[PDB]
Amino acid sequence: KIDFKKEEKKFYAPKRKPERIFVPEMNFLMVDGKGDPDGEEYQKAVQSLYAIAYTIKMSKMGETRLDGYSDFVVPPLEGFWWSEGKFDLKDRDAWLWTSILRQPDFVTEEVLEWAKEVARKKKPDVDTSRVKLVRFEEGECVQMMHVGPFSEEVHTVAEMHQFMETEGLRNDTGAIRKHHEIYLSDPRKANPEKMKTILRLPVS
Repeated sequence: KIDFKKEEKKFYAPKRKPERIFVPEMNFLMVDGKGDPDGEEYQKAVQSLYAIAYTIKMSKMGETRLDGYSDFVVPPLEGFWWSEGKFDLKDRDAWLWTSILRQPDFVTEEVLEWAKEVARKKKPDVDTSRVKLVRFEEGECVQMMHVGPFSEEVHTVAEMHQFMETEGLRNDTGAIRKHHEIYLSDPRKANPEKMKTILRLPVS
């Protein structure tokens, strides 16, 4: 059984200080969107992503074309974040994002198409049109574990920026190589003070 968090700790278990990391090509389900993540569009994006991810995962409970492949643990939700103009924490409506879930390498475009058809039958009211499969190499980054509320992220980002300066790294964060968060904690399960989120920023 594939478990990305356990098998690849370098990517999912950084320390609470900035470190360089090269993130190689990985396979993802992705949904692009816009606007405040407290809004409907983001809720639907995440719903759609999970509808497909769990269709693929829960395929194991029946006889399917996926019987021969390994089972897997559904990985943490992740997101890339940007904006057309200068990013503003006080203007969440202007946010642009991509919501993502890593997939096993065996998940191909044919598997995605199959999953969409299965999910349409099982949950006809969940639209999955925006779910795409993308193999993506994030590349050279700096990352750090952020423990605590999202509002305190500014301090973690500041440490990361300071590390970049000291190490002679260029900050590539923008529309192309994007600010990246990996949501290790479920806010239904973890006290705000105990939320774990990986922040990862692209460098050159």
